[PDB]
Amino acid sequence: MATGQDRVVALVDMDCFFVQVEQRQNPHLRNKPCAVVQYKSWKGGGIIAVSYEARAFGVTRSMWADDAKKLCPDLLLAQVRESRGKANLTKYREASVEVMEIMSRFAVIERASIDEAYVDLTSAVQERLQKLQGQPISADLLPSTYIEGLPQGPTVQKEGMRKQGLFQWLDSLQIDNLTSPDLQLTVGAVIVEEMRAAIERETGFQCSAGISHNKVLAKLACGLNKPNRQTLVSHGSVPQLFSQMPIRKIRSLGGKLGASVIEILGIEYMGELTQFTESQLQSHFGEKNGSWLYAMCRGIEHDPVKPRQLPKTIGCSKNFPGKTALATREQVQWWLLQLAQELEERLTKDRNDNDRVATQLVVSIRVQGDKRLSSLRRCCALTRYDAHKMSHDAFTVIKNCNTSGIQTEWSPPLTMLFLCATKFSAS
DNA sequence: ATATGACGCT
DNA sequence: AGCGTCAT
Ligand SMILES: Nc1ccn([C@H]2C[C@H](O)[C@@H](COP(=O)(O)NP(=O)(O)OP(=O)(O)O)O2)c(=O)n1
Ligand SMILES: [Mg+2]
Ligand SMILES: [Mg+2]
Repeated sequence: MATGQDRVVALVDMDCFFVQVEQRQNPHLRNKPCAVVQYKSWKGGGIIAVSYEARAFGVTRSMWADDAKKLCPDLLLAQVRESRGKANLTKYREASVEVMEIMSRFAVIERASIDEAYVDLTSAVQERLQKLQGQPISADLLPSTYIEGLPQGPTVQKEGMRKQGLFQWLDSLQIDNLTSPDLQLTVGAVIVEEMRAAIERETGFQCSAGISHNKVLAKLACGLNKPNRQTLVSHGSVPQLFSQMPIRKIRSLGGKLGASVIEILGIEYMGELTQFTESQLQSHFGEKNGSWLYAMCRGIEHDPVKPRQLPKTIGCSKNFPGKTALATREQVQWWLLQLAQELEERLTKDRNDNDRVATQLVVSIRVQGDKRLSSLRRCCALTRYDAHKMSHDAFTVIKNCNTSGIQTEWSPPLTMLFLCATKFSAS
């Protein structure tokens, strides 16, 4: 066993991100139950982000604003900007950039969503460990850090607990030895406190972090103490932590695979996987998955933090649910044009900022009926950032999908259009 | 009826 | 190349 204690990895995720972006801009919304919403026309718009004050009333994502007002009569709402007849997320992308640029200053980051990134702090920890000369680590360096699983053994409020675990941890801490993994996580954590102070100081956004030995544990830990707090999950904390951790809560196990592990194995919790041999697990779920479950239920995972702060694709989509589905060749050309146009603006920007060009265009459509996300995908060359050309070509490579013998109509009505630029390349 | 992005498998 | 899974 290489006790997967070779790296220090952190995941930083912003608290109710879209809400914070709106609240920084409109101070009236601060410290109040509020949500960000998309498309006012239908039931007040669907909710995409909720403040913690509003979560306390039960408001969630996937909820009509109308319905959320019932749980929470005083809920304030901000709408997503809308442009060319669709949601426009530029404000959130720009806020995201602010945050990525700051984290990038500390370390090598992997952009994992619009509001989170992974950081590999192995080197910064090592470096910081040479320049602190065996000087102890004070609790005052860790003003927002929880140590998962402490306190234990021999104040009933939350900050009281926080501190006692932190004190126990630190008093435990094995400081004259620099190869200690726990000490490294600690130093990593001091670093992420700094990171997190820089982010708030420079953008006014609060976030949470997890600090551990790998991406999966870091991500899990991030959630344990949201909002505005960070959590160190040490290797030794894993058996107790996983012993009642529902399987679905681990990254990549929230879907069918996780369900099949539960069903086939007849278990509920991560820790229960330890009782199987790697071979048994590979027989059930394949070589890479068995291997991966066998390691992961023991807290070990080697997926690296990828040095990638820029998306691999840029894309645009719109659903036409139910009656609104597109059923004329005019509707299809016109929305393709609407989408091509945003994509053109986002591409030109991208090229200026990041010295690269996309080279392939991916057209996706959904049809009325077909089960889920995409029904059909077709590719063509992306050679000019021209919305009219991208539109034209996108149509070209999907027109044959139209079963309508009549020239004007489109059948079946399309319930989704998606354009995506991909295959980027230095420029 | 609530816009996006990464990546594996064939 | 085109489809399927998993995620925010
Ligand atoms: N299904 C989803 C999930 C998130 N998002 C957007 C809005 C979120 O504010 C933002 C960040 O995602 P998120 O981390 O899952 N949630 P959020 O940051 O809002 O709240 P917490 O992380 O504090 O729980 O992505 C979305 O548009 N659709
Ligand atoms: Mg978040
Ligand atoms: Mg997130």
